[PDB]
Amino acid sequence: PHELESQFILRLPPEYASTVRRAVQSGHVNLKDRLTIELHPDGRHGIVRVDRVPLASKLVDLPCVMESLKTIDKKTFYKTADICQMLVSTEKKFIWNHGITLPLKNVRKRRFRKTAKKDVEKEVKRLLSTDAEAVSTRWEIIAED
Amino acid sequence: TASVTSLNSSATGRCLKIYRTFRDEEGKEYVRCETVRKPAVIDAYVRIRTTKDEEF
Repeated sequence: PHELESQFILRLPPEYASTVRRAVQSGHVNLKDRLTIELHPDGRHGIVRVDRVPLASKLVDLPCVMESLKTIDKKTFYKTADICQMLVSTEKKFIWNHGITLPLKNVRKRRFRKTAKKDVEKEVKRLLSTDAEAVSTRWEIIAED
Repeated sequence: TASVTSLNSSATGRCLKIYRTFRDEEGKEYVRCETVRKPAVIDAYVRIRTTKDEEF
């Protein structure tokens, strides 16, 4: 079978980004030893090791949706993958508010309505499970108390 | 955060409180009173309860 490739964006500190960029544009396999990525079983934490120097990483969710588009003639472009995650290196914390491009900054707060909200469904399911595992349930919409 | 209108705990300004009766190991009959301070989850629970009542 075929499995869709999973592309994400890696953001590095600027000096380490310059060393990684020089090693990528050089093209030797020396870069392969120099740059490693260890993703922790949290799923939202990692180390990126540049030249064997550990950097602390967080895999965050991006507010917009990016799409990689490949081409052979620079006139027709074929969509290859969807990018929604970034492993910035240096829950609410794992959500990035800004977009990658310069015009998209504070996009989630200003150029996007917070329609993402309505977690709550999971809590409701847990409450239903507790009621099922119970015997008698008493409910009242309340006031200030 | 960009200034936005802040909604009240629902139109009614009413929270949801649930009392649960369960049996512990050996012999016991403890009762748990749990108050939902979130309208979203509370509204979803109320809708589910109404659907269950109709389902009869």
